[PDB]
Amino acid sequence: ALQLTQSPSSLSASVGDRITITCRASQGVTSALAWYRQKPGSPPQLLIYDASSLESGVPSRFSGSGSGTEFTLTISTLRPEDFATYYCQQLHFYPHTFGGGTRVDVRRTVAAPSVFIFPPSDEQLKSGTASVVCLLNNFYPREAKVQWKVDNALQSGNSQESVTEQDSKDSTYSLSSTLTLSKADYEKHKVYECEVTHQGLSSPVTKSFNRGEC
Amino acid sequence: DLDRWAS
Amino acid sequence: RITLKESGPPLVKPTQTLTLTCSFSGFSLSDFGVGVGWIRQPPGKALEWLAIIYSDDDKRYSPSLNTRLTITKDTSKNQVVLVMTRVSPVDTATYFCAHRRGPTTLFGVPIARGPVNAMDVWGQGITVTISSTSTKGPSVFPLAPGAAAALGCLVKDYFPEPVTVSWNSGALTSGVHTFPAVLQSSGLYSLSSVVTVPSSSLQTYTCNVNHKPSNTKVDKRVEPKSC
Repeated sequence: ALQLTQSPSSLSASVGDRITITCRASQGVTSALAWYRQKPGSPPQLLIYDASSLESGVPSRFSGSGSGTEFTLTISTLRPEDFATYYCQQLHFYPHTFGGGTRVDVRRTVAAPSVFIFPPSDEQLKSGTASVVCLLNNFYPREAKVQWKVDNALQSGNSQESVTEQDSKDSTYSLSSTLTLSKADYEKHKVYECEVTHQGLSSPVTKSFNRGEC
Repeated sequence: DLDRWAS
Repeated sequence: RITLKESGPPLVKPTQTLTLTCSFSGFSLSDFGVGVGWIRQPPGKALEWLAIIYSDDDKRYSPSLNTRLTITKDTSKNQVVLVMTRVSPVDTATYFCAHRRGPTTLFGVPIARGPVNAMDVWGQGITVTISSTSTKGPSVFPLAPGAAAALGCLVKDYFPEPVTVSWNSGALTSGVHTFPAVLQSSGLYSLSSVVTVPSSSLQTYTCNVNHKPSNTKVDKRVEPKSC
């Protein structure tokens, strides 16, 4: 079906800035497009309907323009409540698609993550499972890539990660990634490595340990 | 198909 | 003033059928051209359109979910119901219903269609978790180690959300990061809580974990191993 692509997917800014988010459709949707702002924990809120009409009760700093395949939302003077995720929605064709969203967060200077690797506890091992956790602490911007390697084999499909919300004092994020293996598989290898790529790191940093080394 | 109010 | 609110089960098991109800006030589904739609949002993901129904009773569904969705209305009760069959874990999401305006009329004559281009009022959303799991308390394991040091606790295999974690009975707050839990393929949640301190403080560190659902409280003191 019809594709709606938002750009950028993520954007950093400060109070008072002017930002503009754009949304492009794969086929023309005339003026049937709406913009929403969604704050964490709340439902999306309508800002602009029919590509450019200002929804009633919505502050005038919000503006929408465009028609056909290209639309833009601009917030002229960013306020603290605007740090949020924005979505565009097409209503010309069924299904009524939503774009992927664009996250707007507090800009701060670039900060590389402090990385730490934790081996599984002997207590967990006795239960038969092995969790290897990697922590990326206080970094910025949000995008970071974690790659697990076991005896140099690239791992895939056996890890999960979660990211904290932007810190209200730091403006940084933290990320936890868990590699999970059976105790048996765990025992069949030695070098457990967490490789981290991030804008603040000149090149990838790797933190690792050799299993059973004591 | 076209939205209910399209065209 | 238009308001909508979603209701239904917070927890549902795979293969089961999920029935969600949207009860609203401020408009009638008998008003001209009005619509009520459903949109969902898996945790951390984008909004996804599901279906919509209009007062003249036309219905439309997401093509990807068409076979599992039924939307219906009960005009006299001011409710719209969405039934999703055969749910699986990927259906865990926050589900929202929303109002869609019909064209503006002048002396009962449609004169403006621009107002239909948006879903203008939304309900708060209802969180639905799809897992076969039964209530279960977490196993708590230690996570042990600019010149900052890090340690923590891995709160593993519990259900359902939420769990609370604090450090040193609430006295340790600076440098604490408790991450959002991930729903594992097993259907149980897992989360880590860590804390960063001056590489010298290694002071004592104990995480206090509490999973109300299963009556499981645990305090786990964590230290820099090696006996």
